[PDB]
Amino acid sequence: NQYYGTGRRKSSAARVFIKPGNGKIVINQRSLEQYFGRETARMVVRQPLELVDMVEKLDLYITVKGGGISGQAGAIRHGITRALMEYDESLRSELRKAGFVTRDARQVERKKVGLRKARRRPQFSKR
Amino acid sequence: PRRRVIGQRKILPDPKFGSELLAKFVNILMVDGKKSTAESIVYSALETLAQRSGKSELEAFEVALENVRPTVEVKSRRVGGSTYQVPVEVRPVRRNALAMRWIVEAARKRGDKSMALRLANELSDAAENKGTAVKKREDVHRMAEANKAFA
Amino acid sequence: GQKVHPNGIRLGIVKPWNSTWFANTKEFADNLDSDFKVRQYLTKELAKASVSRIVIERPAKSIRVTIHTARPGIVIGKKGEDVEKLRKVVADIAGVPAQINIAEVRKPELDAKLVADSITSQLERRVMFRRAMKRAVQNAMRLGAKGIKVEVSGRLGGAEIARTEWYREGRVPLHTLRADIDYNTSEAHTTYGVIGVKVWIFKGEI
Amino acid sequence: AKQSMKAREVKRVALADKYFAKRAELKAIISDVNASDEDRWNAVLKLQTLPRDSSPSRQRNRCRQTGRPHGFLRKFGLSRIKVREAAMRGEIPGLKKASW
Amino acid sequence: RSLKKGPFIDLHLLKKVEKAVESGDKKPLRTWSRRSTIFPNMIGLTIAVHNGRQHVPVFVTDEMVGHKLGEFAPTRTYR
Amino acid sequence: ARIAGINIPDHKHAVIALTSIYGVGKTRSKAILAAAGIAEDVKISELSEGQIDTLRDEVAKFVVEGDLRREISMSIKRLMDLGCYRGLRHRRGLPVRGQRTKTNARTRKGPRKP
Amino acid sequence: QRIRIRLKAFDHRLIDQATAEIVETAKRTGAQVRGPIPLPTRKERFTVLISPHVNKDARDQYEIRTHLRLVDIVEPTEKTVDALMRLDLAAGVDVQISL
RNA sequence: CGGUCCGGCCGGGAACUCAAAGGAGACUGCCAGUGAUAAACUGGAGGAAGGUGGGGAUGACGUCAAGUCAUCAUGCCCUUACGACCAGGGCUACACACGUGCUACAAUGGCGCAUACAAAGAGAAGCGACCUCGCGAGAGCAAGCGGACCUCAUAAAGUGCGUCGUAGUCCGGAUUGGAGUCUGCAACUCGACUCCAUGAAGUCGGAAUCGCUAGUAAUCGUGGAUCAGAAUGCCACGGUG
Repeated sequence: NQYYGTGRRKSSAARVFIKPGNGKIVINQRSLEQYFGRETARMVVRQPLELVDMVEKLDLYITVKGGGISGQAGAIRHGITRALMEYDESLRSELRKAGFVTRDARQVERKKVGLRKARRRPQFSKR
Repeated sequence: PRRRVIGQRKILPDPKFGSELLAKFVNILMVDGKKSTAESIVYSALETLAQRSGKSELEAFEVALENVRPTVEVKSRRVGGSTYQVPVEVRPVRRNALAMRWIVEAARKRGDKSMALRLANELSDAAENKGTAVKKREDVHRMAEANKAFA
Repeated sequence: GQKVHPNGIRLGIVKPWNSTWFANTKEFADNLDSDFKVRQYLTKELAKASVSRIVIERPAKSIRVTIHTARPGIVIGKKGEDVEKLRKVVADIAGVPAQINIAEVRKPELDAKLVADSITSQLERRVMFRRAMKRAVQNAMRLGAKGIKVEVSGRLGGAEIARTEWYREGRVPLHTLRADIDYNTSEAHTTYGVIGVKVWIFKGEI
Repeated sequence: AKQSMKAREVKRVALADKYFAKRAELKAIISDVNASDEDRWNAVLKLQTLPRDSSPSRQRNRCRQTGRPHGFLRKFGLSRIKVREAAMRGEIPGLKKASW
Repeated sequence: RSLKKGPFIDLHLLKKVEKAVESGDKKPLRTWSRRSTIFPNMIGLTIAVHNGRQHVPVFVTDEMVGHKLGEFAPTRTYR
Repeated sequence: ARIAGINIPDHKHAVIALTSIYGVGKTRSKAILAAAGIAEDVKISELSEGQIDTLRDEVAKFVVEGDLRREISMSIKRLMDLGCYRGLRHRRGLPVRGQRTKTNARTRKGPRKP
Repeated sequence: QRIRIRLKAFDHRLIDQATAEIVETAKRTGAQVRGPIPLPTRKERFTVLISPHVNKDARDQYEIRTHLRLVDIVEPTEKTVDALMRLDLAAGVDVQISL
C-alpha cells in the first residue's frame, strides 16, 4: 500500500507516495531525469533511499509545488524521509544521523527599511 | 568572534565523485551563486586533467593540491611599533582552503580560452611543481623563512 | 528617544478601535472624512460636557455614535432635547441617518482624556502647573489606579525657556503590551503659547 | 496648505464634474475615432475652448484635513502624517502596526 | 512626437494668423502660445513669441514648418 | 570583398560582416541576406562573385554610405542654421535631447576642463 | 437555487461570530450548510514616514487584514431565505448575498 | 474509484498540498560532568525546532538650544499687498567639485532556437484576456473580474543545441539623425516607450574607502505606493546561493 510523507523547504511542498518495489520515480508526471536536469537535484532526491538500501525496492510517486530546483529537491528529500519512516519506523535513527528528518527552516529574510536588502546596508560616507 | 565559538556548516559532497574537497573547490570557484556553472567548469577541468596524467581525477587533483599547500605562513603583528611578521603553522583545513583559493586565483589570471582550460592548465602546472600557485606558495614559504627569527 | 504611541501599539492586543466599520477602498476615505467631521463637531459642541471618547460604528446604511462622557445629564439635557439636536446634525454631517448613545464614565479621575482636559483647563486658568499635576496624580492613585504619570511641556509658568516636567506614581509599564495603559494628550493655549499635557494611566494587565 | 490652494482644488473638482464628465469625453471620443471625419471633426479646437481646470489631470490629491500635496494615500485620503495620527488614536478601522 | 491624428495649434493664434494673412502684411504677432505648431500659412509673418519675459520676434520661413513656436525663443540666458 | 559601399567588409559571418557598412546594422544586414538568398552563417569567403554582385544589388536600395553621412550633415546643418533650440544645442556641443547638464554631459562636452 | 454568503471583516473574532450566527440561523431553519470555508486573508500594507521633515529612514509599517468567509446553502427553503435576509449582524462585518 | 475530447475536465472523493480559526509543542524540561551542594557553564538523549530557535515590532533617564513655524497647531511684520486670479517661463541652467546608484569593461560571457521551476501583490473614470492589424511601441473589437474564480502575467538567472574565439570584438551601450506610439487641453524649453541608423568613454580603476557572519553577501527576475503619463529611487517578494 501507499506510504505518504510531506516534505517542505524554502517555498516548496512535496507530496511523496511510496509503494513496495521497483526503481521508478515520477515527479509531477515526469521522470527524475526529465524533471531535474541538475545532477545535485537528482543526488539529493535519491539520497535518503541510499542509506536504506532501496535500488528497485520502492516506487516513488511525487508531486511538488512552489520554490525552485533546489528547494523542490530538498522538499522531495524531506517527503521521502517522512514516507520511509512511515514505512519502516526503524530507519528513524539512520535518517536522523544523516540529517534528513530535520526540516530546514531557513527562509528568505525580509527586506528592512533603510537597507538595500535583508542585511545589505547602504554605502556610508563620513566626511 | 570576540567570544563566539562557532561550529561548522554542512557542506554536501560532490554529485559526481562524492568528495568534500571537490565540493569546496566548486564553492570557491563559484561566483554569484552559480553553482551549476562552476560545477561544469570543475568537471571539464578534471576530465581534461585526467587523460594527461593517468591517475583518474580525484588523484590528480590531490597531486596538484600537494604542491600548492603551504606549511607555514606569516601573521602581521603591531607590537614593536613596526611590521612584525610571525611565521605561524597553518592548519590542515586552512591549508586546503589556501591551496584551492590560490589555484583558482591563478587560473583566473591566465590567458587561455575558457575557465575549464585555465583550470586544467593550472592544475597540470601545479602537478609539475610550476605555475603561479606554486609561485605564491614559494613566496609565502620564503617570507616565513625570512622571519623565522620572530617565531 | 522617541516612544511608540501606547494606544496604537496595543490596538487589537488589549485596546479596541474607536471606529469599527468595514468599507472598501471606494468608501474608505469618505467614511474617514465623515467620521473626522462628526468627531470634530462633537468635540467642539460638547467641550464642557467632559467627553472622553467618541466611538463611531457604521451599520449597513447608517451611523451610530457612542459618546463616553462623565456628565451624561449635560449631554442629554431636559427631555433629551440636546442629544436630539446633536443627532439631527450628526445625521447631516454623515449624510446617512444617525443614532447617538451616551455611555457614562463612572470614574473620571481614571480617564486619561478627562485628566488631561482638567489639567489644561487649570493651566489656562493660570493655575500653577505643579499643583495641577500632583492633584491629578493623587486623585488617580487614591481611586485605585495601579499607576499614573502625567507630563507637561513648554514655557511652564511663563518661562522664556521651555521645560518638560513629569510626575509619576505607582507602576506604568509602557513596554508590556498586556498592560492596560490608558493614554491621551491635550494642549493648553496660554498667553505664552501651547503647553502639551500627556497622561498615562495603568489599570492592570490582561 | 493656504486657503487659496484648497479653494483652487475645490474649483477644479467642480469644473471637472461640470464639463469633462460628458462634454470633453464626447470631444475626445470624436478626436480618437479613426472612422469619423478624418479632416474637420473640429473637436480638437473645441476641446481647448473649455476651461483648463475642467481637465481632471489638473487636480492634485491633497490631504483632506491639512491640504498637504505630498505623501498622499488614496486609501485614506490623508497625508502620511495625519494617517499616522489617526492610526495611533484608533480612528482608522482595522489598521494597526505590521510586523512579519 | 504627437500622434499622427493632426498637429496642435491654439485657436486664438489660428484666428490671428488668418486675420493677418487675409488683411495683408501686418505688425508682428504677439503670442504666448509657444506650443503651437508652425503651419504653412504662417510663412512670411513674424510672430513675437513669449519667452518668459519678452516676446522674441520670429520671422517664419518655409524651413520652420513643423516646429513648435517655442523652439525659436530661448527661455534661459547663458553666456 | 568590396561592396557598392566602397568599404571592404572583413571575411567572417556575412550577417556581421555586412554591418561594417555605414548605415547597415544587424536588422538591415539580416534583411539584405534574406532578400538576396544567402545564409547568415556563411563567411564572405566561400561566396561566389555572382553572390557578391547580388549583395551589391540589394544594398543599392538603401542610402547607406557617405551619402548617408551627407544627409546627416545636411540635417544637422539645417538645425544649426535655423537657430532653433536643437540648433543651439548642436552649436555649443551640449546634450540635445533634454539630458541634464549639471552633471553627466561628458559625451557631448568631452573630457572635463577646470 | 442556492445561496452563497461572503463575509468580510477586519476582525476575525467578529467575522467568526457572524458566521456562527449565520450557520445557526440556517441549521435551526432546517437547511443544509456547506462551510464555513476560510478564504485567504487580503492584508494590505502601508509604509509611511513618521517624521514631519526629513528622516526617511524612520518609517512605520501598518497593515489592514481583511478576513473572508464563504457560507453555502444548497437547498434554501423560503424559510431560510427570508430568515437570513433579516438577520442582525455586527457593524464591522460586510455581508454579500449571491443567488 | 468510474468516465474522458487526456485538460481535475466530469461524476466524485475530504485523503494530501493549501486556505484560516482553535490547540499542542521548547521549559536547561531530562541525563552526565564542572561549579560555593548556588546561579550558571560544557556535552548528550529525544525532538521539526535547544538553550532569549530565525526575523520583526518594542527605543529608559537624558544628550546634541539637533530637525521641522513650509503637514499641522501656536506666543513681530504686510494688508488696494508680503493677500488673490491669470498666461508664459523657472524649479530641468552648466567652466566645475562631492554624495548615492544603474550599466559596463566580457568567454563563469554575448547572440539565436528550444524548454523547466516562484513568491508576494494590485484592479471599477480600474485590471483588461481571446481574436484581427502593426517589425514594434501599440491599435480595433470585445469576454471575464470588486476577484483562492477573471486580468495584470511570458519569471529570470538555469538547462539543451548552435555560433562567436580574445579583437575595443557578434563586448559596451553613450551620443546623435530620421520615422513613429501613447497619456495628456498641450510632450519646444521639459515625458516615457518603439523602429531604423550611428556606435563615446570604458580592457577592472591612485591616495583612500564601504557593506556583509547564512538562506547572509553576491547575483536573477517579480510586484506595489505616489501616479493621466513619467522609477536606474523607495518599499516589499521569491530563485540560485
